[PDB]
Amino acid sequence: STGSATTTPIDSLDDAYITPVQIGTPAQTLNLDFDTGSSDLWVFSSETTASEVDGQTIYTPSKSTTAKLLSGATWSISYGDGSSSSGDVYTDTVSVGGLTVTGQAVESAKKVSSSFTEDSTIDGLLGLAFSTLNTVSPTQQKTFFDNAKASLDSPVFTADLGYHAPGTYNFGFIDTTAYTGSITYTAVSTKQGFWEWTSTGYAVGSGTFKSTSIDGIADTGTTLLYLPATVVSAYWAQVSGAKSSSSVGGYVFPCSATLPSFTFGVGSARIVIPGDYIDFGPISTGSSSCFGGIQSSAGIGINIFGDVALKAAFVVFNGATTPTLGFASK
Repeated sequence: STGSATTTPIDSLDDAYITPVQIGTPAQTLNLDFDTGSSDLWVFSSETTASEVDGQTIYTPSKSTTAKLLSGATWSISYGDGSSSSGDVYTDTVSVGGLTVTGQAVESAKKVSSSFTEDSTIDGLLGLAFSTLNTVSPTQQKTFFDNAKASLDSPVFTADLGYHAPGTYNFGFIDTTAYTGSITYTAVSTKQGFWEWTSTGYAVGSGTFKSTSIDGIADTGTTLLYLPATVVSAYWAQVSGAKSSSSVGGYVFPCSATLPSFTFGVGSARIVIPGDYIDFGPISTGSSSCFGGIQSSAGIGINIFGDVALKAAFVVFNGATTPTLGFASK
């Protein structure tokens, strides 16, 4: 089997991407944030505290003839941005782009933190990291990809995120028309539960490539590119007037600037992030200070190849017995 679904930016900045997902019988379609940095499929629901729902579409398990309470199971997750959610668990039929999994754990939110409430466009998350990170207790549950894998034509999914435009998540096949050149594959460590890999270096604009190992994670659920402070300083030093602002929470730059590109290495291959992809717009409405799309990872503990980086590539998440990542230009 295969599946193919379009993923759409939630706003004009590509702050996140939403993909329609069918849950239950008859189908209830929710727009989920596909997150290769976590491993829970959770949704706003008829159980979510009413004051914490503000415009999201909810899953109502009592209206699904295939929903079953997973008795005794609870979940609770906290994300790197400080947001969180928790609740109980149903199993139900879940379909993405024509690919159907029966008995998928659908984690129903009883509580969500304010940033989820405040984002009316995201109805939940669909985790695509390794199932060892799934938070369901006392019986850990499998991701949608893990459940689908054996049925797929090939044990892979691909992320093809658009810049200020829709893109595609495919399951079970590699669309050879969706990228240019060849796909360069690179080793993955699953030891932390992430799609963790080592970039071979970087360049800023037209500058020379610096060969240096940068361990980080391919994370579709993180908006920006978070790299070591040395690398980030070297980038922003090429932008007149750019500075790190403690009050704003990262590097800012004059909105009048033209940003240089940023290149990252994948083995001997190179992925070029155009400068425009690094512009996240005014820090507040009407400001002439703009927020940068490359930020320091120093306070995180891990480097994160988020959407800013991934949207410059066609990315293969290869879930074979030894997982690997593939990157192609497009």
